[PDB]
Amino acid sequence: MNIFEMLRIDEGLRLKIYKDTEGYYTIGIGHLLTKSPSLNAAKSELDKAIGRNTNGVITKDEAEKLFNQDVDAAVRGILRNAHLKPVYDSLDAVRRAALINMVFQMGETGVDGFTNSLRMLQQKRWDEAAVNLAKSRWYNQTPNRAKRVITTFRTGTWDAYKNL
Repeated sequence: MNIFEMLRIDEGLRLKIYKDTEGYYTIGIGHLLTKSPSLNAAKSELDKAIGRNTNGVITKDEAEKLFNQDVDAAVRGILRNAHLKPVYDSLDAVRRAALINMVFQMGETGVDGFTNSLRMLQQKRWDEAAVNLAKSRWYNQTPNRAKRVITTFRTGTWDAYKNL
């Protein structure tokens, strides 16, 4: 299991514009297009991203290309963020995958707000961190996914995804 297979399980794959859990226009493997309510704005962002007239539809290869970009960008964002970098650097390879999963879903800004949990992870207080992470809007809104990520931080194994 790796970050790519993990996110592929969490986000799914859709080749036509769809609305995400928050109701925003998305395509491919969780590639947020826009928070704007306009499908037109979304198709526009889509075409700009792929470099062609897509007409709201992309191929598998195109979805995977976006996906490769998004993962790279998530990693690079964590590395540049003064709050996140130190946590990431302190973690083992599996747990790093868990942080990248949060960043990909909720952005740097979204995660950078889990201050207390981040401190706990840094300290390697796994159980405590698992409990603190669960006291979040994130967990209340996307409980199944949040549980998988949380288990991942708690155990340092891919058990929650071996299921799936």
